[PDB]
Amino acid sequence: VNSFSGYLKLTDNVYIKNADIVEEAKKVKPTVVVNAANVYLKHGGGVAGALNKATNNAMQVESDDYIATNGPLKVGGSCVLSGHNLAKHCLHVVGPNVNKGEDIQLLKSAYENFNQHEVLLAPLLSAGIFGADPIHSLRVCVDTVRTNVYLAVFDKNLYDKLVSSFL
Ligand SMILES: O=C(Nc1ccc(C(=O)N[C@H]2c3cccc(O)c3C[C@H]2C(=O)O)cc1)NC1CC1
Repeated sequence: VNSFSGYLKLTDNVYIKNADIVEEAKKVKPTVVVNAANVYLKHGGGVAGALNKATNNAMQVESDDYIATNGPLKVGGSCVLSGHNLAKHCLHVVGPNVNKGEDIQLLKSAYENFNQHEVLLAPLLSAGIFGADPIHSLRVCVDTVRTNVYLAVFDKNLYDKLVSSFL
C-alpha cells in the first residue's frame, strides 16, 4: 500500500491520473520521480522545465555538474540524481524527441529504465513537446514496465483521450 490517490487502474502495475507531476511529487514525496530529460540534462521546458523550476534551479545546478563529470546521456538512457524537494531521487530518462527527428524505436529502451525501481511517479514519455504519438507511448509503457508506475498527465484533453483509447 502507498499514498498515490485517485489514479485510474490501467493494468496490474500501471495507474494514470490527470495531474501536475510537480504537485503529485510535492504531496507524495515518492522514492523516485521520473524526469523527461534530454541528453544534456538541460531542463528548459515541459516536465523537465517544470520540475527544475519547482527545485528553484537546484536540479539544473546538480545536472550541470553531472554532465561536466560524465558527459551526455544516450537517447534511451538514464541517470539517478537527487529528487531535491520533490522526491528522494529523480530518474532522468531520455525518451526520443520526434521534433529532433529521433528514433521512436528507442522509446522501449527508455521505459526499460523504469524496471530498476520498484515504484515510480512518472510522466508519459515522449509526449507533449517531444512530439511522439501518446497512444503508442502508453502502449509501450504498459508492455515494457513491470514495476509499479503512477503516470501523471498534465494535459486534461490528452488524459481523456488516453483513457478512452486504451486497450
Ligand atoms: O508547470 C507545471 N507542470 C508541468 C507539468 C507537465 C508539463 C508538460 O509539458 N507535460 C507534457 C510533456 C512535455 C514533455 C515531455 C513529456 O513526457 C510530457 C508529458 C506531457 C503531459 O503530461 O501532458 C508542463 C508543466 N507546474 C507548475 C506548478 C504549476
